[PDB]
Amino acid sequence: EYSNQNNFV
Repeated sequence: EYSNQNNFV
């Protein structure tokens, strides 16, 4: 299982 999230302001 592979889970990913990213934010760029």
